[PDB]
Amino acid sequence: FSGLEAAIVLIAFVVVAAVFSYVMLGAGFFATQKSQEVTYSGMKQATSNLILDGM
Amino acid sequence: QLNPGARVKVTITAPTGYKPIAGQKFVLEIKPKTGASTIVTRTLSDGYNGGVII
Repeated sequence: FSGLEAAIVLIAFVVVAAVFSYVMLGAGFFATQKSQEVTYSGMKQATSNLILDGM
Repeated sequence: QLNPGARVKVTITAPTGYKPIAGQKFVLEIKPKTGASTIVTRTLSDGYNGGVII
């Protein structure tokens, strides 16, 4: 049994990690960038209120 | 401008058609930007050669 083949796999473990890492970050930024949008809209929802002024 | 706790003499001239005559009520809504808007309704007593509006 040789670690030469272990290397072959170790790539695969690392690569799928990096890809998941890659996407999760992308998934994550979008998560964040979405989380920001709802917040901006959220404040804009309340503060965009319009009012009847006087009689 | 008015510093808070100060006053000014405002002088209104009513437009050609809207000049009220004795016995006719008028309303004046005062609308400061960003603030509660007043209204002052008066009716000239039928009388009133002029002067103070009681």
